[PDB]
Amino acid sequence: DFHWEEYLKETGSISAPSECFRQSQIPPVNDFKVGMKLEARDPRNATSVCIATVIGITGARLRLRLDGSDNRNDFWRLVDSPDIQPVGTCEKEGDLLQPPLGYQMNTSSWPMFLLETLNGSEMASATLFKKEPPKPPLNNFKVGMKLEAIDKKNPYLICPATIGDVKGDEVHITFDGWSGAFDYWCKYDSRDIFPAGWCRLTGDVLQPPGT
Amino acid sequence: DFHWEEYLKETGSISAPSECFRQSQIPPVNDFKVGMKLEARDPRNATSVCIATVIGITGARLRLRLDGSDNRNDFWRLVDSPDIQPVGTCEKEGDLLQPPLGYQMNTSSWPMFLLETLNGSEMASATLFKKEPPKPPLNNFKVGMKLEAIDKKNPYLICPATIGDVKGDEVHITFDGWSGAFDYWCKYDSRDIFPAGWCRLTGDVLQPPGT
Amino acid sequence: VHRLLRKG
Amino acid sequence: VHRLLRKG
Repeated sequence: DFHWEEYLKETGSISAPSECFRQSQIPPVNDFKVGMKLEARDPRNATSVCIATVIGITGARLRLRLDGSDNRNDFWRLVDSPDIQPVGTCEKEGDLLQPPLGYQMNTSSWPMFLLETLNGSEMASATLFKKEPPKPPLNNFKVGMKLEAIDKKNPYLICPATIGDVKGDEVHITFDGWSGAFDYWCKYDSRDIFPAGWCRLTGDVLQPPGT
Repeated sequence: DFHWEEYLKETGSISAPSECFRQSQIPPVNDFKVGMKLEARDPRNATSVCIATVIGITGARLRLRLDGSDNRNDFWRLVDSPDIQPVGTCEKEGDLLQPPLGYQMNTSSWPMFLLETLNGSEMASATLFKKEPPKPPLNNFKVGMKLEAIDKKNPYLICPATIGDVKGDEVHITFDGWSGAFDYWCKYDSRDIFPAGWCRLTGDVLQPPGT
Repeated sequence: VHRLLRKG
Repeated sequence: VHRLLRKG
């Protein structure tokens, strides 16, 4: 029973227009299924592409886990993120598949494990992976503009947030009804921020404000 | 037009009886086909099991090459040698598959190459791999006994040879009609020596004597 | 009525 | 007649 029209009227504010964001105005469809397999940049070792499994579906996002890792470092990725790609992309490129940082077996076991986890897997088909949206050429956010953003400290959660500062190619994100412990800076073209209405559109859940 | 009966009568010698050898009295059938894949101890790194391909069939022996190596170090193995095993044996045992010593790509490529070479391969079925014969409990060779042996310096070749010395668990092999450059010591239970009649039986070719 | 909200 | 045999 939170609603954007009322909330903005109430707080005498406006929502960032969709054109500020590196997000599609029509959000992407998420046709992934739990259990599918893909290649993902290691969120803790960005020079590394690893095999990942879909653990959960939420909205336009995938909850992912790097195969052979513990269950403690699952990350979220939009289906149109360039950090995920279909199995075989490295091979196509001539790149290597790497073990994850969190890898739980003796390191020399890697080749066998790769063989074991890729056999009979359900691989995410290419068509499921969506066109990355274009970078707006300017930072058009203004202080006070309301938006929907991922709580970087708890990224299963998308929450109502406000632009607190705008500085060059960067914006300071604050979360309505939460302290500064949850604030953060990102680039204006970050993929962790969304225009109001995103959750409704994607079928994800928007968190209520803190208060 | 060489024949054992005549040759032995001529040189006033006897052939080692089959019971001296670690070879089956009925030699094993070789039902491998060129192109099959198997696991083999690296003839140049004995702690290493590697993927190998059948390059040639001769008699009861396979000419093998470690996948990803050059064409310069092909080796021969009897189908009942414990140094070869069907693909998946390491995995079954919990062992690692290793790259060959002669490996021709950057080393970090190994995992991908393994994935690439094992997919859609013709794997040698288990049943093709034959019971290793038992070790005779004693060295029963006597000097002057004639036999059929692999020229270690040219192992595609099996040749008529004579026991020159017998010392403990070892025998000195000399090749009729060749100098000492081709002699060698092996254990009495070596798999590189055979009783006269082996080539005939297995359909391999026995080399004529040197002179 | 209210208590302050936790994060799910 | 003969010549000494090589190895094939």
